[PDB]
Amino acid sequence: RPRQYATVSKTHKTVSRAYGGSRCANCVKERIIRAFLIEEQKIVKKVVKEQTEAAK
Amino acid sequence: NPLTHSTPKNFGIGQAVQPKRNLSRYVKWPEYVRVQRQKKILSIRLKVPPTIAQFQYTLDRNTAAETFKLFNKYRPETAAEKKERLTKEAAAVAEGKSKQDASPKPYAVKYGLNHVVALIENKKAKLVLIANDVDPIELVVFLPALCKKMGVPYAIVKGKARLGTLVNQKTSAVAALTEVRAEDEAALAKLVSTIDANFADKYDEVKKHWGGGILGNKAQAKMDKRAKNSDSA
Amino acid sequence: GRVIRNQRKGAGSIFTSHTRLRQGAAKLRTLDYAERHGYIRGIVKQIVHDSGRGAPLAKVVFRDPYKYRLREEIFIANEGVHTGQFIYAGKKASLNVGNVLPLGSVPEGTIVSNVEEKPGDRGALARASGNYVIIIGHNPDENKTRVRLPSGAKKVISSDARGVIGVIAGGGRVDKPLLKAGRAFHKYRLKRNSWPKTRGVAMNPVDHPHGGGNHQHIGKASTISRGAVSGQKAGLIAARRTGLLRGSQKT
RNA sequence: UUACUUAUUCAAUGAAGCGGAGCUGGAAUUCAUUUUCCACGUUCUAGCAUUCAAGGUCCCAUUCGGGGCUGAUCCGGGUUG
RNA sequence: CUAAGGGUCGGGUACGAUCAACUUA
RNA sequence: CUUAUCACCCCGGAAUUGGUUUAUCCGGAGAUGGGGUCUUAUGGCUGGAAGAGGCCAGCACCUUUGCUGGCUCCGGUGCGCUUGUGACGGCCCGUGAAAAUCCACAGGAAGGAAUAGUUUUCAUGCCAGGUCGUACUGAUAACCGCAGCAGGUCUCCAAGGU
RNA sequence: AUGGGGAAGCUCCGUUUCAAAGGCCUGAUUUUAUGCAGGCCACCAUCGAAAGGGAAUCCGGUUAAGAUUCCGGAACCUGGA
Repeated sequence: RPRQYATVSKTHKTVSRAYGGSRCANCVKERIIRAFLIEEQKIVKKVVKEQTEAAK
Repeated sequence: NPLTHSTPKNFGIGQAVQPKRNLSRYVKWPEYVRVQRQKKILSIRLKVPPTIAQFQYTLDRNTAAETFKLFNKYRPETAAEKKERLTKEAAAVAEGKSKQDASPKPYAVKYGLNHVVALIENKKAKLVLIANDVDPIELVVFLPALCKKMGVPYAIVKGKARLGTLVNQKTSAVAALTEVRAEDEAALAKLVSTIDANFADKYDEVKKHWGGGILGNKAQAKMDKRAKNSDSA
Repeated sequence: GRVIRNQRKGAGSIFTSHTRLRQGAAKLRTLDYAERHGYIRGIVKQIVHDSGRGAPLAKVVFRDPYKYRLREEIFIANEGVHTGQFIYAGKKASLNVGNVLPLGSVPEGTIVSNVEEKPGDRGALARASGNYVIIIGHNPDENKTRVRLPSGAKKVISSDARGVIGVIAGGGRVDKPLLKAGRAFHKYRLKRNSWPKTRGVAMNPVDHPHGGGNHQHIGKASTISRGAVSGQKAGLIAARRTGLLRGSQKT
């Protein structure tokens, strides 16, 4: 019950991963893949826009 | 030193959290702040009768200062000077048997609206200043026209508070001189000529001049947009 | 006579709407700064059933441009919108189902819904399930846009008024017969106390202008003037015509 | 019938970006350096975005490390319709 | 009185004792 | 301490499609199969705890009071009844409160070297927890119907046989 | 309720509205505890369930009548250096 989380140790309420007690493994894993790949794709779009600085 | 890096954030439409700027233009000012502004705006968007707009039509600070420099030499007595002169007078009537003529005749700026209006009616005013910050203009509106018909020199001046400081008050709305010492009769005559040439001699020209009618910043910009759109060809 | 049933509804005692299970006022986001010089992206996190509403609602999370906070908005769900989808709100938002373009930014014939009557009112027109607005055309001089409303009415309003591209979801609701008084019972218990309805002619004259008689009959014409007063406006109010509608009305 | 807005009326917002001038460039392009308007540089994706912001330029007993300016143009204080 | 209808194991590459309940005819 | 349907992870990568519920769903978006965590869900064992309580046998013989000896152990069965739980499935133009409250996560402000600094979400230790209610009836006599009135008045538990 | 607006007035509306409606850490830390530059806000009253949500207790014994409250054991929760 919500109040009994006050007196129990941290180990029970969490797990030993990033976002451990709030998002399960597969969601944080999906967030990890998503975060890396968008930022990688962002660098791709950044150079595609950057060529016009060399063209002009 | 290489441990730093260049982040720079982008402040486009949906790029980053906008930085804290000066939002002083969009302040939800309190009620009493709002009234003060919209009251001044209303008094500028309306056709103000020539009874007004002769006020807020004051002399330059260059003239205002040179009047006061003469005026402060004739500032009235204080509580300290009254007490030290009252007991000096009382001690004098016994030792000299004088009829309170031992104490000198003051040469003081004569303030007070009711007193000054009586001064103007009697022609006893050698020079009269009027404030423009009298929030009920009714008290001072007739003063330029009163000063004119009676032929006394008057100047409209900035600061009812400056008048209050002159007469040892918070506000006086008028200050006046009636008699100046024999040492500096020259200064007043020279100064009155400037005042006459500035306010009294232009009074009949001011009596036909209306003020107000000025519109807001965005109103004039739209007005000029009418002109440039029309003159473009 | 006594105060009649339609007269008693304005007091709002037992005729106020039953609003416990509703998810909030379905509104477009505030037309703040981003929606009018750019666009803002948001994600629809859920589409939920709103009690008493035929149409589903969409919960969308936008970011706050001025503070670090996630601002949720309650949009009416357009058909085809799914959870996990981006919707773009603003003048530079693309013409896609779910986006919140201003009316002036969309071409002729665009199907929009939850359209603003005035720019910034957060949506007034075409909000019920299966309804939409069509863009008849634009009037850029005196910036305006004329649209076709679900009733068929033509209306011209400012081109800055926004709307959701697409048609409200849940359409075809009234195509199924309710088949049962009990289904009509459940429908109106989450809306308001308007059901069942006793006919006025089955009442006594104290209760209704139609009440009384040795036969159940209205007795006077059931078409009532617009200038009639309360207690009199029972029947067909200010009716231009009556009887079975034959032919068209040039609609 | 109208070249208006401040009276009055209506609607939103934690009154956040309004009106002009505009800073590199686009344009069926001026016949003499600016005669309108825009990026003010975000749309494969259910990630992220906050700590006077990092950076940059002049200064300090670089002693909890700091200051100014700029990043984030200026002017008008009409919150916006 | 009769018949039918179930549960539990050790596999050199068709086998059994156990045990069990009310439905039918 | 141990104990689960569901869920999830690792490993051969499946048409002769396989697994599988009473109910037919699931699998290259990775099935079957083989290996793998936690929620006293629920059960079991131990502590609590046999010293309690219950069942027998025996002594007390007018100080409004006990003492003694045992036993309390093993199981089995089910379309059973009731309640709870679980995994499901059906229904809706009906999709079936709110807040207090509690925790978790993201983050990276601040702080930490001569017996020191933090851990008081680990264990153990110390003190306090006020106020108001608490009997009884709850109905052919404790309520209301003029009454000890065949009326009315909300609800929980629920043995055997047929 | 207040803000405010009606109402001759008992009062009526209104409940966040066109209101100037906000704590905790070594700030300070010796006429000092606000003599005095230490942040975050964008909170808007309050009442309304003895069947809704909720911090935590059980067994055995005990009375003419009380007990999940007394007693004997055995626990738990909240606050507190």
